[PDB]
Amino acid sequence: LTGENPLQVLVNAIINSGPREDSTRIGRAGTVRRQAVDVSPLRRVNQAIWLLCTGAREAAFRNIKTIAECLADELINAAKGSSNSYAIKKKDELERVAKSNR
Amino acid sequence: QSVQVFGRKKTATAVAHCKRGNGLIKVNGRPLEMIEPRTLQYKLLEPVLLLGKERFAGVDIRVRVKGGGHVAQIYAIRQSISKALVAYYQKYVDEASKKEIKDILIQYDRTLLVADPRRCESKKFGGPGARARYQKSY
Amino acid sequence: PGVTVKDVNQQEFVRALAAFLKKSGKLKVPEWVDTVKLAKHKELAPYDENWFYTRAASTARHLYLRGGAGVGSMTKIYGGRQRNGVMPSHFSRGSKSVARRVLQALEGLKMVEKDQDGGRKLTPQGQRDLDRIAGQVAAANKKH
Amino acid sequence: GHQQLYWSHPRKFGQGSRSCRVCSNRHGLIRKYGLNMCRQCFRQYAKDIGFIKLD
Amino acid sequence: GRVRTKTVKKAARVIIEKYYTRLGNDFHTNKRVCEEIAIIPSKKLRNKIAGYVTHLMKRIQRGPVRG
Amino acid sequence: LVIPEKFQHILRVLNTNIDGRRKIAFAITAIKGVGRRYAHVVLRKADIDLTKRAGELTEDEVERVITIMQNPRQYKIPDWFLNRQKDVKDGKYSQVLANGLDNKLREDLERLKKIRAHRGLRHFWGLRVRGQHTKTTGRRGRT
Amino acid sequence: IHRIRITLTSRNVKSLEKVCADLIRGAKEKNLKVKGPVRMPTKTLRITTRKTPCGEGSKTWDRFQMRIHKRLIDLHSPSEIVKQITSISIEPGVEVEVTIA
Amino acid sequence: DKLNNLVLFDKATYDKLCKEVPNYKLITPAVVSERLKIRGSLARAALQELLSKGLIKLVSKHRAQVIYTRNT
RNA sequence: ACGAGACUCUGGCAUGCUAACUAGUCUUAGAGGGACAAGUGGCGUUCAGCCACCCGAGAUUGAGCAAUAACAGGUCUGUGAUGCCCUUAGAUGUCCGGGGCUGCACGCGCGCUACACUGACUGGCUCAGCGUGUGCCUACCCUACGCCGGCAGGCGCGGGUAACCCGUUGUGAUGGGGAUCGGGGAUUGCAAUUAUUC
Repeated sequence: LTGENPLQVLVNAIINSGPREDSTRIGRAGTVRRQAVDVSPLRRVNQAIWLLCTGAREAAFRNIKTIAECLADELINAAKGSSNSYAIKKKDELERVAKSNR
Repeated sequence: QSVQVFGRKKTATAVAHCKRGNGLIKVNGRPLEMIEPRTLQYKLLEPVLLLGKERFAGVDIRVRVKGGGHVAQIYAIRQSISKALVAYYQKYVDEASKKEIKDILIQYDRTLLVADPRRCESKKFGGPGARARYQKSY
Repeated sequence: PGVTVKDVNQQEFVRALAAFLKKSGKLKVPEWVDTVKLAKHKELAPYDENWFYTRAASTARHLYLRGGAGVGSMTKIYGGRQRNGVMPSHFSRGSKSVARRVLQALEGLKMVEKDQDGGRKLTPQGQRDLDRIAGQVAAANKKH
Repeated sequence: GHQQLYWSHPRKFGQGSRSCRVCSNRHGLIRKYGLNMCRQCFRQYAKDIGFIKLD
Repeated sequence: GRVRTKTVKKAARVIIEKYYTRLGNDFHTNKRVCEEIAIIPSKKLRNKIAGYVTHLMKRIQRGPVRG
Repeated sequence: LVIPEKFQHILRVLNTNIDGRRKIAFAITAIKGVGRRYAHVVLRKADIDLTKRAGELTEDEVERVITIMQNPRQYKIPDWFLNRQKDVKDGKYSQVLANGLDNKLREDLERLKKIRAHRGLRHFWGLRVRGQHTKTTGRRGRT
Repeated sequence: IHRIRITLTSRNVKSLEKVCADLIRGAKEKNLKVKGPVRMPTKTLRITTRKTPCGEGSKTWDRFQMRIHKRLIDLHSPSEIVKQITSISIEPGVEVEVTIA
Repeated sequence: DKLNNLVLFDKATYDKLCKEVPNYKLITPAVVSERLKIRGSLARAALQELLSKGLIKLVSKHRAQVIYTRNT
């Protein structure tokens, strides 16, 4: 039913929506801030993907758009290289919060 | 004078009597893509389109397929076709062509020749399961 | 040159055989076809309107695998669980009065009958009849 | 007189009809395969019967 | 861990000093000769001893070892 | 697949007063004797299919099932599809209606209360008549 | 019929297999065709019993196993040959049931 | 909290909503059900009627997502 | 020198082997083979060894057994295993017999239980159990068709000392998972309610 290439959105939402850092625990006590580290992009991208799975659930779980009809969104989550996401911009807000210690 | 290897996977099996004849392919004893579970229809179509008709133009195969479980009887069918084809090519024509075709088929994927070794382990001591334990009271 | 009747996917196979049997036109269902729960794991009553033909054909498939299959082991694809309130489960089956009523409706059809030793047996002439009918309807107007 | 009382109603689950064939113990009976012992007596003689710890 | 206990170590050492002539490097040959010349009462222990003797020959082929 | 019926915002079956929010034909809980396998058996005996459009379904089917429920004994249909069977004061299955009245008759406690029995006061306090254990489990029934 | 069956049952594989091999050798010395041994699935007599005689301690159980192996061999021979090959000073434990059917 | 949508079949209103679906980029029953906020079964009946007109062809059946297409 | 390892049992593997008229070498069970940190890289007085990767069915693979001194831990209510201080005839023998504890303002401890196109029926394609099963006792064993309301089944009816028989055992309270509780023939257990039964 497409005829054209989904490549554009396919790539350009998620696979560079992705964040560029996360946060880790500090010292021996204290749960009021988290020190900014990164990962080789695979683990960070897959944690973002897991939170995006949670987001697709919450967009289906108690919502309108159901499971097995978001193939556009899955192809978006899959392919390669630009930025349009939602759970990933939550991840980027946390990015900035943790990076406020760099 | 008995060159037969059938195909078994997990708990399911399929005896593949392969012999020379008119050379036509009969699979599952039922239409090609009509199978009731409908879960894994597209996975069966890899060899019939990857290999061609000339490769299997002399094979008469009759299969006794039994087993409950899609992962069991399915993927057993592919192990069976690969192994029977490999044995037939090794025996009837040569070994270099066999190396080429078998390399192609088992280079498509690995799980053909290897079955999962995971099996349910024994229920263990003083607990509902093999590792869980009855709640300890203080 | 010689055809077995389990040649096509059994969905459409039983559909065609039951179509022939129901187009025979001399058989009408009694008033106790569906009101039976049969097995608890079901939620509703039979709907096919040809469940007699397919039940007799499936019993026949079991017969082919096992001689005297009155007790031939049943196969239930859907589940290994049956939670039934306040007690554990059982193993699927149907009713016996339904079996005898269907056998009373089966006399004169030369399809399936009991045996002197306990169980059922096959009717070879009706067997070859359905074989020939299936072969000459499959090789005539479905693949030509 | 004696027959006026005995065998009035059948005891089809008489617990007292069984005892440990070695020490006559009422509890912990092992009737499986016909041992008919208290489990302690079975443990005492299990190796001699032929039962062994393999697993 | 794969630490080889004193039994396999001592057996491999005595095996290599007594019949160094027959023993080689390829595990199949070490296993065969080890079965032939050593009365090892297990098969797993036999494979362990053969593996350690293979390692010890990899050691000796590139210098002397004090054992 | 086009029907000349009009969308009705007022529809009444059995003189109840309930909100119309979800779909129909299996939210018939307000209707006490129609539904599930008995209604399915009747409908399949009526030779009607599911070719038309859903959502806009009228009450002719439920009326026909009720009417066939009015006189079920003539056709020798298995009479195990009715609520209260083999009850005192009538050996035949008499019909009743109206809301706020089935619930009372689901527990005919008058005679057992009269005979000075423990089962009457077992039923009355809302507690366990067969004896469901309630001291660590089974605290529901009042929440 | 000349069909005779031998059922050799014992709790160990070694004595049972030695007896089976000796019997097959004796039958094969005679120019007689004999069906190969058939091995039953060796039904296992599990018994689990609480370790502690009292009811004190951690709940510990002895899992006792009794493994019974059974083999059948078919042949065609008169009774004298069977009862001459049976009395061969059998090693203990290998119970023999010889049937004609 | 279901919405109120005009489902009445009239002389005038009926033949204004049966010619709005093909005026969108991504036209599928799931997309119309998430966007235009009407039951997807109505879109299923619509494309079934389009099939009845003889301009498309059926391939497969499913209680959620049906397959009717064209190859001309 | 014990203990640990090794060792026994246990699953995992053959275009191999010893053979079965219940499967057609798939099931059963073998005198046996197979893994060993073995091959190659990288860390290691370049030792013992650790990580990784092809290859391989399998690359820290279930359990069992398990060192003296121990503890006033439990058991004399398992034991003509056990030394005698010592009550009562209401012997802590018997006899389908007889209150409880199946109370609910809870004093505590094991227990019975999954949130939606995944949960559940259209019954529209061949499923697994690991195992149990009838006389020294002993009278109690596991089970297949008919009276038919809708099947276990109130009575006959055969098989099984068992690989032979059982048995190839539309956007969220709606339709969706049950808060007490009532009818149909009840499996035949004196009593079940002062625990057996769709």
